[PDB]
Amino acid sequence: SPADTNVVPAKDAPTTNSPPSTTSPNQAAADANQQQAGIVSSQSGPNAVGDSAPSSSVNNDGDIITRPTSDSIAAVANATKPAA
Repeated sequence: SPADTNVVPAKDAPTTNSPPSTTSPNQAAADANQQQAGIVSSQSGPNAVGDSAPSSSVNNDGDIITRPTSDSIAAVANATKPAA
């Protein structure tokens, strides 16, 4: 069968289906990945209560961020511009 043996994880595979949530990003991205995989939450018992997945709203440091890092670093750099 074509395109069947060479299945690899796609682009940004931990942080593809991560929804933009600021409440609990690791708790919500694990649930959005749980239903995108097709697994019903009633079929899984305690395996779906406490779990975490990499979200796009969390940096490499443990800090929940709204917009990305390059335009959060740019917020500090655009505010720190004295008149030349």
